Amino acid sequence: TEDFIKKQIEEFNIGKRHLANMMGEDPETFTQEDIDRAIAYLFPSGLFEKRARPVMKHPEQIFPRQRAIQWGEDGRPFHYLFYTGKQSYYSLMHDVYGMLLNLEKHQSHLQAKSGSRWLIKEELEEMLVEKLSDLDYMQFIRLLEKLLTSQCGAAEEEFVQRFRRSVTLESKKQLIEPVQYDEQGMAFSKSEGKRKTAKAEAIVYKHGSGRIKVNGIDYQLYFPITQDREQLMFPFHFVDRLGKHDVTCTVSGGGRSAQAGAIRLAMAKALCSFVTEDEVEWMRQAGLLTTDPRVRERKKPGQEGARRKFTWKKR
Amino acid sequence: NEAGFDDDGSEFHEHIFLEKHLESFPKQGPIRHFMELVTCGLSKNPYLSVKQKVEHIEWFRNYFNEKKDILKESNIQFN
Amino acid sequence: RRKALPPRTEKMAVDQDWPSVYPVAAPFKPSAVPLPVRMGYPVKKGVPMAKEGNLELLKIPNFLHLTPVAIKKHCEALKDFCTEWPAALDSDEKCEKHFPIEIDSTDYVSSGPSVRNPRARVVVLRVKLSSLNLDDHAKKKLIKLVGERYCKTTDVLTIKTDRCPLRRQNYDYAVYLLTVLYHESWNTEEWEKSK
Amino acid sequence: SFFTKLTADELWKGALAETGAGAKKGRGKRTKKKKRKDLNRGQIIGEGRYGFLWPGLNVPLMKNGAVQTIAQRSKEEQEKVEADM
Amino acid sequence: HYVDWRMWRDVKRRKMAYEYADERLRINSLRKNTILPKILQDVADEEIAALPRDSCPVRIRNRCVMTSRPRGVKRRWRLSRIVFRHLADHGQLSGIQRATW
Amino acid sequence: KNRAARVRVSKGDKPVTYEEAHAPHYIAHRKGWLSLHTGNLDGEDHAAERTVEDVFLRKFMWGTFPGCLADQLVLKRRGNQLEICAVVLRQLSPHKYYFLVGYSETLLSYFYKCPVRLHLQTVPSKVVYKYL
Amino acid sequence: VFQDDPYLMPASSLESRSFLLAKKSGENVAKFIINSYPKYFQKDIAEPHIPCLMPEYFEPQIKDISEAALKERIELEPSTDYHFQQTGQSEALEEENDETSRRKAGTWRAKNNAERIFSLMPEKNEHSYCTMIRGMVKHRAYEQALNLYTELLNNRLHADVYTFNALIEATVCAINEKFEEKWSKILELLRHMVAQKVKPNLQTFNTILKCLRRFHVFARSPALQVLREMKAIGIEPSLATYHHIIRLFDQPGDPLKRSSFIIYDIMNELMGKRFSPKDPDDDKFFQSAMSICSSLRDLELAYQVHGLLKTGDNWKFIGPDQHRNFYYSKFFDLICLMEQIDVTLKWYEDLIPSAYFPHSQTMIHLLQALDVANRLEVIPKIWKDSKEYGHTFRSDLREEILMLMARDKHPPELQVAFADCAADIKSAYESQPATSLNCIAILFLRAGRTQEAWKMLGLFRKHNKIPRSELLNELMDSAKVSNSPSQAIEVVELASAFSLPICEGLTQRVMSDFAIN
Amino acid sequence: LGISIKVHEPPRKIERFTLLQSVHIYKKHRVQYEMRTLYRCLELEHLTGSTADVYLEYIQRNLPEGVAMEVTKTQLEQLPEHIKEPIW
Amino acid sequence: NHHTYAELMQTLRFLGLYRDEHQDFMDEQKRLKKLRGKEKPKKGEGKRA
RNA sequence: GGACCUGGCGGUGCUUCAUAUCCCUCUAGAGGAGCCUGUUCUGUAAUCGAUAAACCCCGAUCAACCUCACCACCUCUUGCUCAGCCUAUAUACCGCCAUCUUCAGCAAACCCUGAUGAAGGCUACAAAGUAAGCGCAAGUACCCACGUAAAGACGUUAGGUCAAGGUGUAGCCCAUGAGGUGGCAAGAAAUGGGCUACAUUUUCUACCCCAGAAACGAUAGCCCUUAUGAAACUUAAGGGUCGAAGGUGGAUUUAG
Ligand SMILES: [Mg+2]
Ligand SMILES: [Mg+2]
Ligand SMILES: [Mg+2]
Ligand SMILES: [Mg+2]
Ligand SMILES: [Mg+2]
Ligand SMILES: [Mg+2]
Ligand SMILES: [Mg+2]
Repeated sequence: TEDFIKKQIEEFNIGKRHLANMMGEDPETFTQEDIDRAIAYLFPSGLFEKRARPVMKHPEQIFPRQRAIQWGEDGRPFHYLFYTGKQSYYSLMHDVYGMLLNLEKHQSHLQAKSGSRWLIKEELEEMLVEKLSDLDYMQFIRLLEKLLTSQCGAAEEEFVQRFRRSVTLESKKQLIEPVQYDEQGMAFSKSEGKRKTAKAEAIVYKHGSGRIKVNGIDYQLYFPITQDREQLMFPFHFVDRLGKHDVTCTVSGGGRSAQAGAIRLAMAKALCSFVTEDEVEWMRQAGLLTTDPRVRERKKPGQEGARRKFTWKKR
Repeated sequence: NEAGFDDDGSEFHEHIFLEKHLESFPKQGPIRHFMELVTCGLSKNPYLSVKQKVEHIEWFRNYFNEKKDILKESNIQFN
Repeated sequence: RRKALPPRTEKMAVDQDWPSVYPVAAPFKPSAVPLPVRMGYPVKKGVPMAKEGNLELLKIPNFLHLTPVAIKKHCEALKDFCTEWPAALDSDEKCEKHFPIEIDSTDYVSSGPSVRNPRARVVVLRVKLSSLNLDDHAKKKLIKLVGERYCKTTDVLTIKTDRCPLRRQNYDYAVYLLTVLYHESWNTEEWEKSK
Repeated sequence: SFFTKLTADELWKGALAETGAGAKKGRGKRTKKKKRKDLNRGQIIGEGRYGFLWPGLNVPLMKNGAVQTIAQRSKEEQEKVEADM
Repeated sequence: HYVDWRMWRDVKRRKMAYEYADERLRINSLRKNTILPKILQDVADEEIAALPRDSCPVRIRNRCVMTSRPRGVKRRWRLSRIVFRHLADHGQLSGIQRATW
Repeated sequence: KNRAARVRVSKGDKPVTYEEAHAPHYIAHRKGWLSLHTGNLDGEDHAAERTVEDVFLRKFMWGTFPGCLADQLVLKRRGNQLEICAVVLRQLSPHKYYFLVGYSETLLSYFYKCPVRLHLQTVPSKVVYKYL
Repeated sequence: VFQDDPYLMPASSLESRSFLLAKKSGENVAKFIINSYPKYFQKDIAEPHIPCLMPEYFEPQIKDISEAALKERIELEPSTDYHFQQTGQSEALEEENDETSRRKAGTWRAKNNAERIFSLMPEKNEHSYCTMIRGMVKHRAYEQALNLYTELLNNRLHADVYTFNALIEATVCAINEKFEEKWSKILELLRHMVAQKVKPNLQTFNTILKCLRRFHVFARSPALQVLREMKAIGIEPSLATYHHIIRLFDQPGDPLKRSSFIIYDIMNELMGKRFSPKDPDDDKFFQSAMSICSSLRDLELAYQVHGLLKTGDNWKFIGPDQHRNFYYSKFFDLICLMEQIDVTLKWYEDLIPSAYFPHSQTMIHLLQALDVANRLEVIPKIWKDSKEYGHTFRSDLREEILMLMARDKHPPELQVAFADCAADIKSAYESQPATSLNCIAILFLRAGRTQEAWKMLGLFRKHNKIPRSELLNELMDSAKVSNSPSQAIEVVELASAFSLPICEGLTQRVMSDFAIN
Repeated sequence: LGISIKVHEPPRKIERFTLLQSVHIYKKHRVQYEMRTLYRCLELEHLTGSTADVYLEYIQRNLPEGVAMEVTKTQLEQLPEHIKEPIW
Repeated sequence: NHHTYAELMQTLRFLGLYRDEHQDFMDEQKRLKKLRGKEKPKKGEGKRA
């Protein structure tokens, strides 16, 4: 089955040559990302699952790894702990307890001679390819924690850094809108917003009296209901700029509370440009600078609607 | 999509102006109003050929002069 | 009884041009391709299926026939039927000053040898009204006469015609309707004083 | 009403009933049994029920370097192949 | 070989309705008029009730072309909900997929 | 218990192809449509005719060629194209196959009044994807 | 016209033959099942009506009419029904669609009915006499052609080229050493056309040309003169008269191919341009031109027929299968044994691979040309192509290819020669054999493979023939220098046991291998 | 070829209808079938009749088997005849 | 016109060009049904025998 | 008859949970009145099958005439399609599915233990279980990762559908096959589900909710007109007459 791997790698190579030929490029420059672009355009599959695609890659991702033979012709195992079956995991455990034992030896003989994250079990059986369970993995992790606590040298720092990974960003800080200048446009910014099938684009104007215009016409004439008026006063009550903004706005789709919440979100995203950053940090953890995901869900058949069952009699 | 299916080369005015098929009919009254209605009905029908429209026209003429008993009982003269 | 023939995959060399190989839109016989691409939802300890027996490659069309250099070859052989959009007629205001009347057409396609389409016979006529010699009572009469067929905002009279199944026939009909409307716009009738 | 004529294994799954409810509780005497035999072993392509001769299906094409003609056998040759079946 | 008579009689009604189209068209043109007074409409009624049966498209029953079922039919593809589901679950009719929403 | 035209694995003893091993809740996900035509898009006329043509075509092409289809047909469809590409067993003579390809060309092209070119992709056996 | 897929491709021209006849016989029984039920393909769903979609009709719809019934029973046993309804319904036969139509239908009885209509119905006997002389060429009648030309001259009309051309052709058929009779016939026809005031035809030119060129071995001169007489009309000569010209130039032009070049130049004026087709044989002239240029090594006419083959006008390819086979074989043998290795590789890509596989002498020319350029690596694929093509010449092709691998020694880079020897060995013993067995033994001896040499010896030693004496001494050396005298003992005992003359020297080699080794 | 088009996508339509799952009686369980219809237009500007036949041919000789086509030309004309200064 | 389809397949089976497995199976079961001893009555035999 | 194994069961023990859930809790409804649509039954010459969870605006996204498988009467026997059947068997089946299932198991091949018995194979500081495949999970569409949809293995009820369609078993086939008019669908009596209401947060005129006035709801039945149909006896819409009883429903529950 290794000979099949050789044939597949040379077929991938000569197909790379013929893709460079039909695409008119050099076989020395026609690379993997361009290979993906070309084959992705050349065979338009209409499927949603990306594993059901026309795939031509590095064939060692396409083929599973055929395992190394542990014995020669004389039949002796090459690895010392082969006869436990789990040779690689137990070998690694033996080496790690050796590193911990010589580290304890170094601490006793030091008194005598004086962001990142762990792997998962799936990532470990990706690395050391050999199947495990969960309690042995957890025991290995707890051994690593007892490694990481002692006065461990930089070689042992690299050695534990083999099984460390890199976490994502916990970077969710809000986004400032830039102050824009459109034909003597001072104290101006914009944003957008959306809640409950409703799009709204509000403008902030820091030079005006305390009222709101919407599509030119006044927000008292736009809102006869006091709940919506509290909804619009909410951010401006939070930044104490009740009289500093005569503002024009736009909204489209939906009813009273929908357009009110959408305009509130647009004003909240817009007002970051003329405040301190701690203002919108506090506003964000007051709950302002986010989309409310509550869109009403579809009805499911066989029911009254979307949650309620029919009056199923028991008898 | 008009290839071969061509309504036999008729002009637009052979569809619109159908006054050329309405000879033996009166001028001002109820039945000429009925004939204007069926003429303007066949005017706005593009699912029929002009030959078929004149075929329905002659059927109306043949029928309306066929039963002249009640049409002369109708206290108004049909031509 | 039984025979054994290898494909042309080993036979065709490296530098054979693809218009000679894949001219036209293929149902993809995998004898001719030298490209080893697999498609399929693969099994867990296995492979996606290769191109042999690949019905998923048969239902999905390849774009191998449209070789971009062969696209270029067919374009440069198609240089001959061309004309030129004349350079006075590029900015669209000047195109309206030279041609302010637009006639639309309709054509579609269908799966199957039957060709007819019922919605392919309307030719909507679109005239911008500010190019005409319409006087004041005349323009007022044309507005009163058409009614709602004329867009008041950007001054575009739009007249639809589907009373007959031919495009040229309805086009001559809309031209006749404009012709008798611009007959009628001048003429002040007897009751127009009784306004 | 005509287009429900189906494949062969579907006919045998319909009439055989060897995935039905009678197998599991031993719901019959086992002496009542109907086996399954093959219907598609012995009809070659271009086996017409009339005596039809083919240079592409029945008989091989180049008769020592010449084509044969489209023909059809007689009646008693059809009787011979019926008695053979 | 056809076996059945409900399906065959619906095809009978379809073809004899296709014949008797323009005559009933002219009679109902005589019917629905506030002009053209009453007795002409009444002899038109005599005529159209005197027409033979299986001659009006009232009788038309849009049954299936694969199993002849009167009910549970799509008029988009002129067959039953069973056989359309049969060939849809096999995967031949294009565009129709099972809805995952 | 929903049972479609899917495979219900009894033992590891049933050779099954790629097509039969996917249930119709995978069609937009992991499969492909056997025929493809614009008759199901809107707007478009002539739909039920396209369906009866496909059903009669597939049942005819199977019941004519005895066991000479490893899988079902592929009826791609483009106007005046009824393009056949099927997968046949490497059992019989190619002389007889060309006889039958011309036979289906003539009969279909004169019955449904349309240019048809056949294509075949021969397979040595039943194509297998799973022992399911 | 065939598929591209690997299982159904042809590998011989017989395979393509049976493929195409399978296609057309399916088409014929398809049109037979269509006309046996004409009421089944009439429901039309396609709009723009491709006209080949309705069946054809052999029925008469008119009976009480006479001329319409005769035309609708003949031109639409059916000829017998038209003739019987014409004889009993007072329906006069015409001078068109009846004489040659019932002559192709049915040919002494057609002449009998035509003569009864000529003595029974007052038609203008000029065109009827022309069609009667043309039918008399195929009903084997000459004095009727003389009476037809006389009745055409006296029938108050000018004669056609059909009657006089049929007379010239069927009279110069059995021309017993006639060398001036054709010139007298051409001159009398020239006076006849000057009395007829119209140009002479291409039909009479080709007919008199073929009938004069088959009369003597070197009588292509008057045939080429008839080709030039057609060429002096305003239209060009046909390629059929030029084909007869090149054919009579190729038989009697044995010591000099200049007259073959002259008739080839007649064809090059006749078909050496865009094909304006009027010839009955527009392929024989170009095929014979390529055969002359390939049998005389003239690289101008081969290029002429090759450029005229399929690029400019592809009428010059093939009427038969034999036309394509002969043209490809001649040009490929000339390009292989005359040109270098690049053109021979082009021949292997573009005539043997463009048509089907090679012939037996074509494979021998390919093997000799490859032995000139030292290419014995793809001998086995062409050998399988020849054995799939030929049922008798596989044994004569495999050994004649493998002699150069059987006589060249073991190089380190010559393993493909031994593999060709092994594949030809299996294919030549396995298909359906003294020289083949001995050649396989000598080839595997020249291979350099120990098990293969021993297996060829153990196979050939029971083929009722021992090896040759050079092979015997090489085997004795490979035994005695193996410290094992068994094969030397076998060679000596078998060349004494197969009644071969290598007895004393071979037994001395065996005793030297046993005792002196 | 110098045709100067843009690319633009109209919003989708999803036809969703519903059938009975069982055959005799289980009403509360149904089987929905989707029907997704996508939309992809082009605006072809400033070409003559012959050139429109060129590019329309180069589409409709390469038209796939799953997509549709709707052709709507906006043709030109200067003036009707009896419209200059007419009395009928 | 479905009757054309039915009679078309009927002749193609009768000419042996189509292999109609459903009718082969139906004549097999009819063959067994006449082979047992319970076949169709004749025109004129029935309840009145 | 003595002993034992597996499963079921216990108004069987201990412990821990149930997130629309078992209760105490929270909201809105049914059962009380009118009508519509299904079930049993009566009359008639008058359909077929489901009828406990898992059946009831069922099969039906359509029984005034075809839809008529129900019958009376008048007829036909290549009868009509090389026959056909809607004749009895879902207790011969294919095919489609309902509940368990809003799960986590099912499981080919070995090995071991029970003195080599049916059977069992669980202790991570690990005393014999390993393991290919299905499923869950992983994955796909909708607004993403949430959630919804979709899938949901093997078995359970001889579960339902031989009147989606074919089919074995038995029966008719000068009929149980087939062509025509008529009526079968109206209520003795209960009965599941749905709509309307039973008021003052209510009703009406305009306004889409800065007003004013009045301190409710309509079936059926009656007369007329309109829509389609060859035909209004019920189907759909509009005008008018009176408009019944309901004055917020109890054991019992339904859904979130
Ligand atoms: Mg609700
Ligand atoms: Mg389910
Ligand atoms: Mg019955
Ligand atoms: Mg049952
Ligand atoms: Mg899952
Ligand atoms: Mg599910
Ligand atoms: Mg039941």
